[PDB]
Amino acid sequence: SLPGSKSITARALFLAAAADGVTTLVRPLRSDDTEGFAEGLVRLGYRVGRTPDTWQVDGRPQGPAVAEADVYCRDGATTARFLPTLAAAGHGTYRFDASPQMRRRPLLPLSRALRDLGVDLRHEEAEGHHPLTVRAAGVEGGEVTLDAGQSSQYLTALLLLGPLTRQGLRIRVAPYVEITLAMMRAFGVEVAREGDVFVVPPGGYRATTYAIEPDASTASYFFAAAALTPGAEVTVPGLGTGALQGDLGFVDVLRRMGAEVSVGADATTVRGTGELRGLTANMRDISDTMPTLAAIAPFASAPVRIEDVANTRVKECDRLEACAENLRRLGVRVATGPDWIEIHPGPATGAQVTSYGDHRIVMSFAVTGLRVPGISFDDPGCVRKTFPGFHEAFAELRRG
Ligand SMILES: [K+]
Repeated sequence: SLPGSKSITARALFLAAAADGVTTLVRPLRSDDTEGFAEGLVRLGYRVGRTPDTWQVDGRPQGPAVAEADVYCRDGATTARFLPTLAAAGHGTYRFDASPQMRRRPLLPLSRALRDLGVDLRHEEAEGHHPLTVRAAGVEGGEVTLDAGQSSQYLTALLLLGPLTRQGLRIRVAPYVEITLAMMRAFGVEVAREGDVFVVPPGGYRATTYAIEPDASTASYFFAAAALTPGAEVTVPGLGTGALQGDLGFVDVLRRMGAEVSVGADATTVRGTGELRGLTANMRDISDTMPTLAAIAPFASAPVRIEDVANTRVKECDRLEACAENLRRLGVRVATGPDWIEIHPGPATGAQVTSYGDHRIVMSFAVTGLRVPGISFDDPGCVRKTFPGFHEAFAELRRG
């Protein structure tokens, strides 16, 4: 059972808190950040009930119940940005703080936008940082110009705030934004975009039962393992035809290679057929899964050419070069260009993978290790960047 998407869980917790009615979140990610979010909601006077499978939140359209509170945001970036936003739309006096390490991560574009919008927010130490104090009296709404051309969480916080304002928002400023808008639609709000302005209406949200998708990028490694293994089947419940995450599109590549791929309404099944046919794939819009394909290409029937992936070179490591370097260490011939990589299938020999600290390099070449004995990693712990239990889950897949 693969973990829920962190960024989808974060947005869903905000929506569950802010909506009119009782929202049920199905399979949310349980992390230290989401645990602190839930704890902060309870401190603010929201009712939060939980089982191992579902969280239940009584929405508060007018914000926190308590008139005053001290809220500790722990180490969680979502908690540190979304809870002050929720509180700012309510009515009371709220003193926020974070761990000494999280205090070092400011949120100035968001706090500047809230103050532009009339919120009495005060930074107690440096501008932009926790600790900060919100003397909340709702948000009127209207125009605001956000200067967040970097982190995506600030625009998403303002979008999520919009329906809690009295007049709506006109926010003047990416896959991340389309996911936020689709989730707001599931909670009953349509957002319109006019040029550089997002036009968000007032009137609040409608509570619902909302299932959190498993991380689809994490799912790509388990789908690939099945496509590589004749007769093996992997199903991921919660990734279906209406899925918000673009990286589910990786399975359409696996189908083109000859795997049996069934994308159902509520689940996706990949079954290996023994046929793994070479192809050219434009992976511009699913580029986080480019390494997943590079790592099974040694076993294809013909060259695998991955095109339009300039974006993979400018991650924290050049993932195009890292894939080529590791494939060559395994004995595989590889050619590269400015924005493409071409992998020529043939026998491979185990070696230590140079990860560059990149979680996707480790997870991708783990799949290669199903068929090539003696693959190890210089940095196996870097998978914790997105999936702390990856090595356990993949070991379980191997045994099955
Ligand atoms: K103002």
